[PDB]
Amino acid sequence: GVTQTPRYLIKTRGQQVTLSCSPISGHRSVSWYQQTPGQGLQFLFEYFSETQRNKGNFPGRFSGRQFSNSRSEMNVSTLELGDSALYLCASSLAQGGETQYFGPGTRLLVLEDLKNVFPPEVAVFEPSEAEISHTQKATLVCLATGFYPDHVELSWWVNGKEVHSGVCTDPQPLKEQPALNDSRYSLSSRLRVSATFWQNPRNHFRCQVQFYGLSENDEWTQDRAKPVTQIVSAEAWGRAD
Amino acid sequence: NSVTQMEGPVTLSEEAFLTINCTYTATGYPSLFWYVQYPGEGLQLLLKATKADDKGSNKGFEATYRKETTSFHLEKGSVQVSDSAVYFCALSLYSGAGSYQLTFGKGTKLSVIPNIQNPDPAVYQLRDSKSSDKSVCLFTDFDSQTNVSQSKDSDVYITDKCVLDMRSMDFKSNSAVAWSNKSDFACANAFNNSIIPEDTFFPS
Amino acid sequence: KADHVSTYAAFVQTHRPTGEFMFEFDEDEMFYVDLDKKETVWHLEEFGQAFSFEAQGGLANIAILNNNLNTLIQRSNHTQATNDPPEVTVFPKEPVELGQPNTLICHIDKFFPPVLNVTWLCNGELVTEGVAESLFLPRTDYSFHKFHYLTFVPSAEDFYDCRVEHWGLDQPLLKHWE
Amino acid sequence: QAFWIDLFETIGSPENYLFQGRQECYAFNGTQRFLERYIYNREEFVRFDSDVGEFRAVTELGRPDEEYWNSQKDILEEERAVPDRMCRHNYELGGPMTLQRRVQPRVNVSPSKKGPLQHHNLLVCHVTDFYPGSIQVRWFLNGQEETAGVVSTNLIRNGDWTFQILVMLEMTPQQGDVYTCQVEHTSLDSPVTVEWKAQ
Ligand SMILES: *[C@@H]1O[C@H](CO)[C@@H](O)[C@H](O)[C@H]1NC(C)=O
Ligand SMILES: *[C@@H]1O[C@H](CO)[C@@H](O)[C@H](O)[C@H]1NC(C)=O
Ligand SMILES: *[C@@H]1O[C@H](CO)[C@@H](O)[C@H](O)[C@H]1NC(C)=O
Ligand SMILES: [Be+2]
Ligand code: NA
Repeated sequence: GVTQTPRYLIKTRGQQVTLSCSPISGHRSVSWYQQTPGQGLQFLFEYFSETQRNKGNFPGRFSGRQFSNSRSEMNVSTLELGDSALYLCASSLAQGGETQYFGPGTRLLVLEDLKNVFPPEVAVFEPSEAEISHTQKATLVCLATGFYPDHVELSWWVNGKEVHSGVCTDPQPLKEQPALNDSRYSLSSRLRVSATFWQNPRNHFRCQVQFYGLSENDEWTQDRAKPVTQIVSAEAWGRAD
Repeated sequence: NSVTQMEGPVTLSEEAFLTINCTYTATGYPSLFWYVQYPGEGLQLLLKATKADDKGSNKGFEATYRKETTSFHLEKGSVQVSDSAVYFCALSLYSGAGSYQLTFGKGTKLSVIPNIQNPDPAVYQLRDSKSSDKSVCLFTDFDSQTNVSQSKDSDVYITDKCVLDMRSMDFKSNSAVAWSNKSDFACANAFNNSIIPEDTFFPS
Repeated sequence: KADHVSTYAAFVQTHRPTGEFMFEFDEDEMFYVDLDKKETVWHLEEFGQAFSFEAQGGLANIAILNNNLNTLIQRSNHTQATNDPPEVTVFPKEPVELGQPNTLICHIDKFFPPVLNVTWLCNGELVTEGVAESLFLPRTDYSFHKFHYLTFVPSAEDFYDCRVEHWGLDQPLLKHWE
Repeated sequence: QAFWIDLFETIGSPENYLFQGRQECYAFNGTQRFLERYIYNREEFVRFDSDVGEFRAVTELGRPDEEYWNSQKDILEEERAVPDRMCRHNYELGGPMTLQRRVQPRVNVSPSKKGPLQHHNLLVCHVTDFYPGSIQVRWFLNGQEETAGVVSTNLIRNGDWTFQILVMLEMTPQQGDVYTCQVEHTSLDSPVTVEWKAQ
């Protein structure tokens, strides 16, 4: 129901952001929260019929608006590194606004420079013949490496259709350089399938990794390719052997 | 006007009894709530209770609005792996002009660990479909009591345990992935800092 | 069945007063929101001192009621109600003692819509001073009533009239008093 | 010590159309019962009675509203919370100010017409300026209660937080007859008696 755009955002300290919220039809109460590991859920403000009913304890640079159709927009000007959080939006049908329906959120990352933004390199690792022999089960591993920030979405595709069964991706990414605040990340995922499924070349296995980087609107002074939002993928074909 | 709830990340086995403590301190009339945040999404209402003695019930979870102890303790008889999420306790207090404001507690992460039926611990080597040169080590089918340890070695990378459900086979299997830019690195060496089982199958 | 009845009564209409938001305790109005001034008006000072009411609550309820009015003008295919004429009574607050200050009450009751013109007349002449009035007070039958007040000093060589005007009246109605 | 509100639910001779609302809280034996009324002109078309626990279309003009609101557990649970929320809250604000407001009645006995003490006359007991409205006004002729010939105006609200009542007896006064009007009210610790002597 509750929609929020953009899903992921990378900004430089000092810039400004506008985050939109489309509440459920016909919820007129719209609440905004900032979610941080440090401070948890922090109330920003709530709107009902264009007016800001309540406000939390955030500086004037954190402003919001609500339109006639109940859609809301929040703005954060003069961005700081500490503004990096999940900007949750919640709508309520009940006009008192207690029973809230939360949006997926806008993941905002505020950086000093965009010089350390890297897309992932993705590789598919074909199952072990040993595993197939010993278990009659075939696990495919996918590695997404050297990406910054962790604004990534990994998925498995078998014959051009998304697969959820026999899958599991790391709940959290891995720091390639643990002792580093700007450390690039790594992420693994597994796809387990039957040996009868793997031992068929008709089956095409794709590991899709959606990266969320820089837009067409972002400045790119570095020599390397612009680390734009892109899909980096790797593939493997079912092996008869 | 605050919500005080159970600290740190609760980790329970599948089918276990869960208690997520929540106490409130508020201005005479609050309504009480339990919000659930599943990995990757926003909050979702689980349970609520308007007045004292009201019981919130959903997904096999229950919390009673207890005025005597000023609490909304979340309980579940037998937790499912699907319950792994972050639980938030909340208050609803009047905030003028017929409006109410939610006051959340600092979230409680819960990791529900599946009970592994026929463990076959093993550490396999998987070769890259692109280059034969590149390979990963996969420690799979191990028991849930087995705790995968991080890399003591600098240029070595080991992932935490991850459970995959093969639904059509009603099969769940824990797995960890180790990799390194060589040359001292081998799959036998891979999970050395980790206290792997005695039964572990290492083929050659 | 009740020991007390605490009620919020509100209306919204095309003609003046365009809206009214009020609260009554046991049929007597305790407070209301001046919709123009955006502030709570208490009936007795002892109420304003003991309690508070954020006027935004009133304005918010009136805005909803204006939305609701619009939807119902449509739904009813622009149904305008019959103009129910008022029943007017004039009576003093205190027993009449010639020379002793008193208050003449004019009770304009059982009318609909709450669109009314009321003037006090002393010896056929309009009285502009020592005059007060109620809001358009609600009735359980969704009709209205109103109280008009006049502080006067009773004298045998003086008469009073409460000249009321309503749409349900063919001509202004004068209710005479001693 | 703040008054709490419930936001009315959203729906959807000179030309005039009116919409009225009513949010009534009935306090009794520690309980609260809430009645939310939606009235187009003088027609209450849809209502919420806390005792019913759901919206009901008083007339068929409220059928879409009854249908819609009852399909919304969020609106139903919000309206159901009203008796124990705003009704209870607002009731509990009022200490000895509204719930225990007491204004003593002023009592005046005067005959309707002046003249000889033998004929038919009305003796008026004008009880004025009291609060609450519950009052007992008795008539006595030489210490014995007169029940017959008692013409009462019944409770008159002045709209200024005071009441009045005119209780009059049909009397045929003989010289030396003692007429006594006795008023009993919560603001009075003992009955207030005002006498009229025949003359
Ligand atoms: C409004 O008029 C239409 C005919 O044009 C009719 O179908 C409808 O029932 C009317 N509604 C009311 C409430 O009069
Ligand atoms: C009230 O008075 C004004 C001025 O005389 C007039 O225009 C209006 O129509 C009146 N209506 C009634 C009946 O109250
Ligand atoms: C008041 O409520 C109690 C239950 O709480 C009941 O026993 C009693 O009879 C009630 N009294 C009246 C006057 O209804
Ligand atoms: Be309501
Ligand atoms: Na409501």
